[PDB]
Amino acid sequence: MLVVATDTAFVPFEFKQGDLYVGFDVDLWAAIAKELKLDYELKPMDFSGIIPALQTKNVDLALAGITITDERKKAIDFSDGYYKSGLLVMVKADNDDIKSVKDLDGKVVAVKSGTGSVDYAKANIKTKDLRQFPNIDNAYMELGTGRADAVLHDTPNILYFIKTAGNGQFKAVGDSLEAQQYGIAFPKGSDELRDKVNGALKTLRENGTYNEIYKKWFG
Ligand SMILES: NC(=O)CC[C@H](N)C(=O)O
Repeated sequence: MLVVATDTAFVPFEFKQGDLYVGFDVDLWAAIAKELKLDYELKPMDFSGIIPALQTKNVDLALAGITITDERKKAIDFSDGYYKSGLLVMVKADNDDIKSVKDLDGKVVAVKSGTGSVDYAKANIKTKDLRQFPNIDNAYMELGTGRADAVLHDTPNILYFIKTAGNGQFKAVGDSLEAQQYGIAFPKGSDELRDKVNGALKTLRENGTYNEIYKKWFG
């Protein structure tokens, strides 16, 4: 069958609930696979290994809220974008020093290894310390203990976490930065499959299944 990489934990796109993986990416990929009559296996893994896993054809494709960028297109191929996102700053709820990303100059920021938040921080934020972690809930804990002053990560992730597990200990500040889109990722040379997936995605957007899945996770 097809082996589909996904993220160890990127709420609300893929995350362990019970002993099953659930999420927008999980639901979207299942509807695509039905539409195309493809059998598959889901393989959660830490994000930093995903793009390499594709480069070496260890997996057939991936969904892990993966942002489409020109640099990654040198290494892998992408579907049409299926979700419009950004980055958001999150701080402890008692914080008054940090109102936007501008106030991160000179602060300790926690981020997730291998993701575009690291690339953004290095490019635009004169941090005192950029502390990187394999998974984003490690960064949330670094913030919660006061070992970092903020976390920078994908907007829908920061917002869903606050809403579901933050327990009033965190808040988002400022607006969504760096408008970006997520795509399904493939190794080079998967053009036939990639165009089939793009076709099935257009179908789901026209027949109401995309909107149903979007409303289930994002209301
Ligand atoms: N899976 C996540 O943690 C979000 C990944 C981030 N959008 C990236 O492509 O780098």
